[PDB]
Amino acid sequence: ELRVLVAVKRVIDYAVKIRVKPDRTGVVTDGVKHSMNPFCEIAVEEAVRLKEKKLVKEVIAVSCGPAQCQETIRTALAMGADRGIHVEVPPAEAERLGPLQVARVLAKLAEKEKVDLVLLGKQAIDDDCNQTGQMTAGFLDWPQGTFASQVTLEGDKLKVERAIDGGLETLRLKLPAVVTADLRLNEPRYATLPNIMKAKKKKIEVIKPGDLGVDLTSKLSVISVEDPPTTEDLVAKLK
Amino acid sequence: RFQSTLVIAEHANDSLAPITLNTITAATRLGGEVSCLVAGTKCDKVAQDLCKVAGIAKVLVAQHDVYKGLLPEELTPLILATQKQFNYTHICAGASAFGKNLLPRVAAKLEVAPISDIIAIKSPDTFVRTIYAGNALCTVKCDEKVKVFSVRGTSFDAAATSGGSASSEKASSTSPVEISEWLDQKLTRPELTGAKVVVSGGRGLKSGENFKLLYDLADQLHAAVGASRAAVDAGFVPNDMQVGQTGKIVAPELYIAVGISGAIQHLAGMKDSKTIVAINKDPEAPIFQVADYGIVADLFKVVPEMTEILKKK
Amino acid sequence: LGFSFEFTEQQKEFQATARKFAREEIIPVAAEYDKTGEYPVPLIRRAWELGLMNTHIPENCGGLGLGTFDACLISEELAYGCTGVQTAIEGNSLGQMPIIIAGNDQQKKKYLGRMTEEPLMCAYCVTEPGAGSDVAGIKTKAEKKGDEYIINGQKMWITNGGKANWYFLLARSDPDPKAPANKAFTGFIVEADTPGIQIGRKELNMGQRCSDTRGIVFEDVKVPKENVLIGDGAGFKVAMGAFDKTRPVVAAGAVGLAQRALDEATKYALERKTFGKLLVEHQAISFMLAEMAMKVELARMSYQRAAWEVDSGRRNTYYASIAKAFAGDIANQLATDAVQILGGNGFNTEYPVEKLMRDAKIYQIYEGTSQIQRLIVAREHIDKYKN
Amino acid sequence: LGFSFEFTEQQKEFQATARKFAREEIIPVAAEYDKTGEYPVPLIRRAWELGLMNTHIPENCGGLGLGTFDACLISEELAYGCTGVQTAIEGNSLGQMPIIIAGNDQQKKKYLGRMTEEPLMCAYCVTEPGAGSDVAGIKTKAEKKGDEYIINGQKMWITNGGKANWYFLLARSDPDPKAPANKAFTGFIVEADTPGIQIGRKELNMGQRCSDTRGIVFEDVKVPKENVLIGDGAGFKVAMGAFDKTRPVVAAGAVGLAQRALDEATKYALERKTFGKLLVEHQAISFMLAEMAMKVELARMSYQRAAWEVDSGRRNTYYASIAKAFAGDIANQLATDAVQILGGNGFNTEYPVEKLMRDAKIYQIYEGTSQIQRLIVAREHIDKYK
Ligand SMILES: Cc1cc2nc3c(=O)[nH]c(=O)nc-3n(C[C@H](O)[C@H](O)[C@H](O)COP(=O)(O)OP(=O)(O)OC[C@H]3O[C@@H](n4cnc5c(N)ncnc54)[C@H](O)[C@@H]3O)c2cc1C
Ligand SMILES: Cc1cc2nc3c(=O)[nH]c(=O)nc-3n(C[C@H](O)[C@H](O)[C@H](O)COP(=O)(O)OP(=O)(O)OC[C@H]3O[C@@H](n4cnc5c(N)ncnc54)[C@H](O)[C@@H]3O)c2cc1C
Ligand SMILES: Cc1cc2nc3c(=O)[nH]c(=O)nc-3n(C[C@H](O)[C@H](O)[C@H](O)COP(=O)(O)OP(=O)(O)OC[C@H]3O[C@@H](n4cnc5c(N)ncnc54)[C@H](O)[C@@H]3O)c2cc1C
Ligand SMILES: Nc1ncnc2c1ncn2[C@@H]1O[C@H](COP(=O)(O)O)[C@@H](O)[C@H]1O
Repeated sequence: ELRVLVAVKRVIDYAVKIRVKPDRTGVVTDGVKHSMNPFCEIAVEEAVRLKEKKLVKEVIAVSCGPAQCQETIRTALAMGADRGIHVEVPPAEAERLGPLQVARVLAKLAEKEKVDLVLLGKQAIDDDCNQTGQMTAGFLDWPQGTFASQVTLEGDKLKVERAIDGGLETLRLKLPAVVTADLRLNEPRYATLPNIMKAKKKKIEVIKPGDLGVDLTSKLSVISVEDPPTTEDLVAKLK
Repeated sequence: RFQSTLVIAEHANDSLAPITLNTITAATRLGGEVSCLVAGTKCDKVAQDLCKVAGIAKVLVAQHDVYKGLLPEELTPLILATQKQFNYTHICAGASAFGKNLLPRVAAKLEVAPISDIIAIKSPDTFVRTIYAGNALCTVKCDEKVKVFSVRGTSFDAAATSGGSASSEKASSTSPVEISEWLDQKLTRPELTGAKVVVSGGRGLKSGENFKLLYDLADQLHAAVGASRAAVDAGFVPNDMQVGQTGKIVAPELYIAVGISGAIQHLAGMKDSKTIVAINKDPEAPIFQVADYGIVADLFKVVPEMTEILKKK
Repeated sequence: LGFSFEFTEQQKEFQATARKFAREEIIPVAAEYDKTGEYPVPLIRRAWELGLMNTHIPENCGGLGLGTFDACLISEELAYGCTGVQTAIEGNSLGQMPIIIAGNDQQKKKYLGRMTEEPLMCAYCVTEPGAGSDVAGIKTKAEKKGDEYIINGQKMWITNGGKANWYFLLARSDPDPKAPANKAFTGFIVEADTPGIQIGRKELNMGQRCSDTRGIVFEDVKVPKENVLIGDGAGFKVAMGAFDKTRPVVAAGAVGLAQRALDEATKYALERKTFGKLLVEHQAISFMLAEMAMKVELARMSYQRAAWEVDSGRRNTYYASIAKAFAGDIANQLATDAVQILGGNGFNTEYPVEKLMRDAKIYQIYEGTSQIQRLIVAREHIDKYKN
Repeated sequence: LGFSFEFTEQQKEFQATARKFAREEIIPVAAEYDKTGEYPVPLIRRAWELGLMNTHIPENCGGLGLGTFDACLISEELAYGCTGVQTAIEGNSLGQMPIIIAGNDQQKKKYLGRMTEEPLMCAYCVTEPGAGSDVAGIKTKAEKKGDEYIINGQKMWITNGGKANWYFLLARSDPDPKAPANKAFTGFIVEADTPGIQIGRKELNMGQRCSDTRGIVFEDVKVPKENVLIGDGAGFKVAMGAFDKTRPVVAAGAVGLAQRALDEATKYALERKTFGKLLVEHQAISFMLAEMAMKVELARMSYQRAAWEVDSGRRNTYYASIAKAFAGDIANQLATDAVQILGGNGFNTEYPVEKLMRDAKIYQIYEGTSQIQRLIVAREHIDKYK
């Protein structure tokens, strides 16, 4: 009976229509509606479906950024997650935050909270990275089940179907494990009105990356964020 | 810095993955012995091809049973174990599912921030990628001891499959890790809406028996087959395929409009396709505005000519 | 203390669910149901599963016990997908409200409880073929006869009229015509499967076509005395008290539709070119969109104000009848302009705006017409100035 | 949180003072001042004393440091009494705003400070005989010329033009006609008794006749480099920036006069009789009254909203232009309507409504005409869909 840790990212709602900063340092990201990255929804969903099958004692939801990330943890709480963790980073350092720093945070956390399983979405739609899951799995030295379309416990092993370029490859993983949800995996549930209310009760410890023993300083840097711009030529200009 | 680069090959059923040629092209931009690691269970078949390839100084070969299904828990220390013995500046791959899976773990093992899906390269520390479903273009001055990154395939050109000749040394070894194991596989003309590659014919095809040319091609692009409302209405096809305002709203990767004038009502069902193709003999045909690419040409000459530039490639 | 136009995080998550269900599940079939005029059961059951219906029902009846404000933000979302389906599930708050504001402890756990257990509908029956606006010209008679009453008459235009488990029913208690309206009427809870009750065929209207509306004939219908709301003559107060909590929700419905009209007209205006330019580059069209945006934003706040006043314990007759009159009005103005901007396409039945024009007209008629709203506002207004 | 539509207890206090001033001191003399048109110096001073003027100045500089939502409160109450009076007062916030949002501490302590210590006036100089709505069309020239600039040109329609201690001035500091708005304009503070400054005759308008509105020319007026607002060429950004915190208040001005129109009209309908009945008892007049009520309530909320938006940190541009647009239009509808209810009397100077109508037209013109407001809203609105 496992303990699951789901990573949820507060992103700029996909249905927003985004706009680039004039000074081209980044995009415009204040007062702009945010939500839970839709892969995270699918991850929260699987944590809860596992719980439902009685293969999981608990589910913690976790989020890294400003205090607004609490709205995101409250959604996951509403969906079935048992309790939250917010890892406060001021909007300042949040801007220069990325999967590396997060993976470290989660690695430290999964270890700290004696968990068997870490659930992330495949990728985040803001930075389009697809790294955190993988990267967390490296820092814990656990196996990773990336882009999952299907999941099963076979005891102290996970059977993981995953979406690869030609179709679906299947894997088996020793079971402290790390799995990143793919589109195909499930249909996320609605935050049910009753449960939105019930989730306002459930707890959320709020902490710092500094505590867990993680740095944050980053040798990446964004230079700019601009805007997007015979049949023998054509198959050449698709290739 | 004395700057070597290393491309991680991708491959199967004794065949190099195309996206690997695209990555080799990007590698040469950095200037410095492109060495390329081919790991797996039956390597050299494929290692022999890389040797014929243009721009590849070394072909490092790592043959081991344990690499069945190229698991990133095995290949990660494989890759660190080369990097210790050679000290590369750069380590990259084609941004496929294989490449996407492997590299961020490598980064985490090296403790460097990796960069995903690059589309250009200002220089060896500066790369360009896309964010927000590609609605912006971000540019990154990575400053890491090691540069780890994947490469959008159709952002670069496949370098010549033959051309240069390249030495091939045995790669350094790793100990089987065995926390993961590969088990199984299953590979694959899609349903229309879910798909990533749509072909559609307008009234310009002239009959439903004429749509054979659009299937011909939508098996080469393992693709979906839709149409306009004017191709449906004329008897050519049934209703569940009509793309447009009264039909299935779609927006996959690739949309081909064949003999489609491009009325606002049909553009409403697909102006959100990532990439849009336009073969239509009239040059002042509304469809051209919205198509990234297109030709002012007879479709019965241009289309069966395309199905013959993808039987081989 | 302090003005605030920002939601609770709880309301945000409500709005987000309401909105996920609206865009995802209602819209993609809303034309289909408008075309067939079929009652939208799967959606009503889904909305009920999501907790979006019967939202006023108090906690001690297994309800959520939520505000008028919450209903309004929810129902603006449902309306944006379709006012036919929003009206359907709005019919429940309408039928329920009297019982919530005027029913005893057994009445409440009986008729409200069941709504908590399955998804059943209820309706509010007041309007008759001879009176709608002049509620005090209701002539459906109700006679005491032992332990119960004998209801005789005919009710018209009842939402959920053929789909309801039970009805709030207002009927003429006192034969004396000198009787003051305020004391002349009794209001009941009347199960729908009572003998005597004859539900009519579906009414075919120009708009909100998938909503169920029909006449009902009551003949010799036995209503148990312990389903009378407060007493004899009491009905009129009861029926009138209800509106405070429901008029805001109807207004919030209208803006839903207006917002839909605005988005549909704004998307098209960014695609269609005329004379070598997008329609938005035609100052007249921008001017149009500006004004639509103005009317929506104020309509929105107005219903937000009325919902807040009643939620604050105050009564809201003034503000609520402001919100309905304005919302009703601008929903219509916005429907036609959306049609106009779309042009020829807008007048066609496969584009989504034409339905809005047809759906919209209702908002200047039910739940109190544009005229009687202005009498209500004028009366509250005038009273502020007299001794 | 939640929504709230209740003033804070301290706000009610402001409102109470402002109402009592407006009704006890402004109303009794507002008609004489409308007839004569002399600048209402007593009531200004008086507003100044009660703290209903320069509300935006931070406590830093001995101001009361209130937000836009407070300034709107008070301005509606003043305007209910008289928009001529209330305009002259808001004139000072117009002038202040560019310095408030964009001055350094010297510039603020110096030019806002003095307003704290006595009831000095000040004015906003942007409009010109050739450009008003089109601010990037202003031709008044500033040439850099040492540790100072030289101002040349003509401004026009300046509230407090001839009653001010200093001016926000905006001028064309880049002579290359190809240069953008963003780089072409410099914004200055300019002491009024500077040589060169020639103040014109009082202008004679339809309404708000007690307000001082006049023209003014600049002939080699010297202005120190110490008085430039953010730097050379930041004039536009600056001038623009003021509008977020002023327009909401102009709209509350409009709502005040609307409220007054409706009050007069309602009192009269309750006491006038025709065909045997109080005007109230004609369905037409009732419907009029109700429609006017609607408009006001809505107009008020619109401004209350814009103000709160800006007080809450964020740009209120879309919201403030909606409030201006609508409050301004419905003010004009209410006033002509209020005249209508009073009938013959209504058209008469010995009654209070005829004045309202003449006052209210201005609210569709200054601070951005009804049309310009609508361009702004269309712009804000439309950008949200790409
Ligand atoms: C309410 C309404 C809703 C509608 N909804 C839809 C919708 O859902 N989807 C939709 O598709 N339509 C819809 N329509 C119809 C739409 O307006 C047009 O009829 C449609 O887009 C045009 O269809 P088409 O391009 O296939 O045919 P045409 O517009 O006739 O296009 C034929 C094109 O083929 C080219 N051509 C002919 N021969 C050749 C050749 N051999 N080689 C190359 N090119 C050739 C011609 O140059 C021409 O441009 C709707 C209309 C209405 C009124
Ligand atoms: C009593 C009064 C006091 C004033 N006080 C001050 C003050 O103290 N400080 C100050 O700086 N200014 C002041 N002004 C100037 C005032 O703000 C301007 O009159 C206003 O900005 C409109 O400019 P304009 O008069 O030059 O009209 P114009 O800009 O010439 O406008 C003319 C007409 O064309 C319309 N129009 C203009 N451009 C467009 C276009 N873009 N598209 C569609 N329609 C357009 C306008 O809406 C209007 O109907 C004051 C004006 C008045 C009347
Ligand atoms: C410049 C001027 C010149 C004039 N010259 C002449 C003249 O030479 N000879 C002459 O006889 N008169 C003259 N008059 C008087 C003028 O005709 C009246 O003012 C006019 O008839 C309106 O009547 P009232 O002023 O008494 O308004 P009231 O009767 O008091 O009505 C006031 C308002 O209530 C409305 N109202 C009244 N009854 C009803 C109703 N039953 N239903 C709905 N609404 C109602 C009115 O329309 C008006 O809006 C003049 C007036 C003016 C202003
Ligand atoms: N700031 C963050 N907080 C929590 N989880 C995150 C964060 N960023 C990324 N993740 C997780 O990593 C997944 C993909 O992120 P990325 O690698 O940024 O595409 C998301 O779906 C999350 O589950």
